[PDB]
Amino acid sequence: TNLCPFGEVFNATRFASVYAWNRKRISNCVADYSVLYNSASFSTFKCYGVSPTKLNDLCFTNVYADSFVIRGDEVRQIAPGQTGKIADYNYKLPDDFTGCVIAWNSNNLDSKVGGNYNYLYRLFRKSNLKPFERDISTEIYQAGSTPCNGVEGFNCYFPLQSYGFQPTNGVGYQPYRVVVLSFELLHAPATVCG
Amino acid sequence: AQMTQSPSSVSASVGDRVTIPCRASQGIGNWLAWYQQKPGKAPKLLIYAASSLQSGVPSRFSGSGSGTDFTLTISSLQPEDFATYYCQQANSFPPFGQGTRLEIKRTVAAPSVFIFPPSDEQLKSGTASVVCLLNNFYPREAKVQWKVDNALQSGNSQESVTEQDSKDSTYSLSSTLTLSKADYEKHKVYACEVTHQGLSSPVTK
Amino acid sequence: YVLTQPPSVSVAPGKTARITCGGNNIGSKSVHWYQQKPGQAPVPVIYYDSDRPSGIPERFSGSNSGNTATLTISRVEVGDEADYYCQVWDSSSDRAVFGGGTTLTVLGQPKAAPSVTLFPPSSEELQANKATLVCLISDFYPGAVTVAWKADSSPVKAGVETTTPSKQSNNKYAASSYLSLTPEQWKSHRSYSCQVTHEGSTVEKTVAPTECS
Amino acid sequence: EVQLVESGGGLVQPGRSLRLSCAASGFTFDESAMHWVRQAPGEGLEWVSGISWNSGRIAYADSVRGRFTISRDNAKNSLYLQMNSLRAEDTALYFCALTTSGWFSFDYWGQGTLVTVSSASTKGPSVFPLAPTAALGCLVKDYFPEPVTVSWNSGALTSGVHTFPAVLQSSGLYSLSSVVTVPSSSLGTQTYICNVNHKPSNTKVDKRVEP
Amino acid sequence: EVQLLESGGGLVQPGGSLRLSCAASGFTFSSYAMSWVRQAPGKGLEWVSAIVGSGGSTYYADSVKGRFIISRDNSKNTLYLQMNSLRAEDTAVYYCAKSLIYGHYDILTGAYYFDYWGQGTLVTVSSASTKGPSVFPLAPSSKSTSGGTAALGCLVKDYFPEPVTVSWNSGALTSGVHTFPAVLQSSGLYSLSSVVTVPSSSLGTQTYICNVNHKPSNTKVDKKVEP
Ligand SMILES: *[C@@H]1O[C@H](CO)[C@@H](O)[C@H](O)[C@H]1NC(C)=O
Repeated sequence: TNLCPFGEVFNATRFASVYAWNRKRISNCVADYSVLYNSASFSTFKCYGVSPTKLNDLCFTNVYADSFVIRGDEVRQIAPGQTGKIADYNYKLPDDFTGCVIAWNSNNLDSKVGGNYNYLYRLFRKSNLKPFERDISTEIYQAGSTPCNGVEGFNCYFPLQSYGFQPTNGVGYQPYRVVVLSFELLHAPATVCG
Repeated sequence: AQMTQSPSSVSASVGDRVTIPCRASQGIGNWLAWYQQKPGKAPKLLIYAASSLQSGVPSRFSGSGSGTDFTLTISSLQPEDFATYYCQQANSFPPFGQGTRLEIKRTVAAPSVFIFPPSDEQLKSGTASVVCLLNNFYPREAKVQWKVDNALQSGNSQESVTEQDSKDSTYSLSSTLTLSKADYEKHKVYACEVTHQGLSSPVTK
Repeated sequence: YVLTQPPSVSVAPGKTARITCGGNNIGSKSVHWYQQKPGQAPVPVIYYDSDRPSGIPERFSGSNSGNTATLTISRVEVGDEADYYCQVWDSSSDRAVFGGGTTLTVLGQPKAAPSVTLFPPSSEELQANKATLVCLISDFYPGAVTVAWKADSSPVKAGVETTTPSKQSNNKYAASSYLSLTPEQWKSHRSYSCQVTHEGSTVEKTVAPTECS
Repeated sequence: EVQLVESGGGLVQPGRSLRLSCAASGFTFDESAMHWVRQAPGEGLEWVSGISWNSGRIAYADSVRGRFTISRDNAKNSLYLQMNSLRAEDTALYFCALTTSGWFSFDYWGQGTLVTVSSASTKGPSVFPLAPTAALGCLVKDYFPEPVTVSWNSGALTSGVHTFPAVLQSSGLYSLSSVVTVPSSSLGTQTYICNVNHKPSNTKVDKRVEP
Repeated sequence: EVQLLESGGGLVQPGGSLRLSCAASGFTFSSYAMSWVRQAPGKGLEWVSAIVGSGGSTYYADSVKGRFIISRDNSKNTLYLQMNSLRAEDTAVYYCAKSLIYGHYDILTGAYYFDYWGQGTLVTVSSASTKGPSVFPLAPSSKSTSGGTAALGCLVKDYFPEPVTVSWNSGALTSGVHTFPAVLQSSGLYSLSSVVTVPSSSLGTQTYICNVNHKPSNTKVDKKVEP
């Protein structure tokens, strides 16, 4: 009958990188999504299946909350059936997605004069991720036929790449914090609703 | 190391529309604050994000500018608006610097310069101080250059100036010369030379 | 996936025009609106529900909720005559489904008088053993063209081609008519006349088989 | 500035193949997906094909699967579409559409190229001047198919020029007329020439108007 | 009402230690970055140090690295500044301030505007003993002033600490009097002057005494300014 922490997933001080997106499991809840929808601060609030009005009056076994920070123009790639950097190599959603995607600008918190390089993203990979797959390996990427043994140089690049966050960037270039909710149903008494 | 630059002084009269220019280091973008300070008192946030009026602040204050050229404008100057104004880059805590002094405009008036030799009693203590007044002059910037035997003095002078007088809208200056009675016995060419705008030529008393 | 749009929408100038794009559970997808002015490539006015691309005036707004999307144009001007399409990307089968178009006709637009000019066949065409009459129409903005041909008063209907009037960037429409005939007929009748009837008003041009030395 | 160019379209009879090329310039072609879109003459837009940012995912329409092949080459920023076994209903204008992020929408469009399929043959157009404050022009007669490009003063004049839409005659052939309005003061002094360009017949004809 | 109440300021010898305190109220303290700003006499504001809401990232001005530590007790809504190895030039008024925006995690990351400010404590680093001033005249000789403008005065020299209060005839001579701001001599003692511009004719024949008053040392001198 207690309120589980939507504050520790939305108002957390520091967010994880996109290639290492944070996942939290939410169970045994009474949940009021009305304040979430009426916050009037999210630049993007969209989801698929359940109507954005009927989340509270429907019961789920448990929820998964993923959080990360990406570029603004890349927020479009967080959707089922997408392609690109994030949708292929970093964070991929299944076609039959159910949860809701929320995204808001965080320029005042994640951007500094000179360049904020703490956030990384994967750039080179042999294949595409399966849905909900996380890869944090930092093995060297071999593009050519030369079997380089962990040396960065000719035809061998470090897969992870940093991005510079400036206060002078365009609105589509500025950092955006993204939270994705996924409700799942199994042979469970559906403890999460209210 | 400071990140912003605005002029040392701007002169204005009640009612006036006043603008203060500010040039920032590149790469600040939006993150520019304006702060007001009355002397001795804590500074007050007037404008943030270069153009947002802070809560509780009078609407006559407004901020504009893009890139590296910003400007604070005060549409209808009130008497309580005379203060020092700072433009401040809102990241990595740059130093404030001299800011912009917002003072009252007034016709240029030259200082009534006076010269005062050391006291009898102080020369009994073994030290001597020479005082050169500068009374009621409008353009605050001034030069006062002591001359011992027609040679220029350095590092032995201390100045202090009053805030703009409420009544006559002028400034005053005092300059003190420090001398021991041991070094005070090679003397009797002791002059104060004021280089001031109100004077066509420098004056010595 | 199937999308539904009204075939045509007409609004008065200065008002707000509303275009609806239907669909089953369209609120679980992103709807993109494209405008296509005649004789031009489509450009996007709004994409991803309500986002506006750079350079698009703030008069365009969009909404998506339930089973219908909505495109709203505030203060409809005259330079908004175009076809509007709604696109939805169906990710279940990995395809994109378009709408069906919705013409936006702005009311007002006072009636104009068509300008007609006829060109006699040139010499080299005459030496080619053929003759053509090139009765040509100009600006007007009702949709109506009726062309009649006469030879010395007698009506003539033989090999007359008329194109459907087309919209112009200037709104005013344009049309053309062609009359093909052998030079024997052209050197036989004393005159030829092409007339256009336009909501009662008849504008005619006459050309006679006369040429200088 | 983003600028997309299309090429490779013309006249071909059903059964054979055709290759369409799209050239991009002004953005990061290495990180953007591409689409081939189709518009029938006087009809709504129809999506044909789409390729992702690294040739990983490729999607085709239900009515063109198994006959079309989309490909991309990032070395020279090129997009290729191979069309085989073209039926009759493939005559339309083809657009090379760009998407900046993701591959759902079409952020930037090209000018498009017309592709016509029929059991006919091309024929060179016939150009005839028209003897004229005043208006003078030149007529293009009996060509096939679209398009025909008309220029005046080799691409200099831009005032008073009007080109009218073509007319489809009873024999299936095409004709149009282009005119220019000029002051009558320089009627007998200034020289005026109109140039035609019919790419399918590879014919360029220059004519001069003088009564 | 947001409030920030400062305490702990005072007088300390070179090398000493002082702890400043900034009690906070009217907001969720633990969510805001906070900073210490100071103003030495005759200089401009400078950021001493700062700290994010959690306490996990802090900034120091170069002149005080290794010598000052900033900290907070979020339980008690209090910010601190432990000051060690103080130097003369650390003498200033210290303000504490609150960040407008909430939620910073790194002190160099984000935008930092300060909406609320405390009143400030004075910190004095000196090894001067409490001492009363000496008063000297400012030469009211009749040379060069045979007209209606004449300048005289007193001279409050060699006192510590501040302040010094000057009156002329117990507040009866208000117009024309300018008490200068003091200055810190190299001896570590303060000095200023109190000049009065009087019509030289009579305006009260030699009816002028300067009422110097130095509360710290209990010194009161009524000096008459005669040629
Ligand atoms: C985060 O904090 C703000 C400010 O206290 C509050 O308005 C908002 O509701 C919080 N977020 C959630 C998910 O409760």
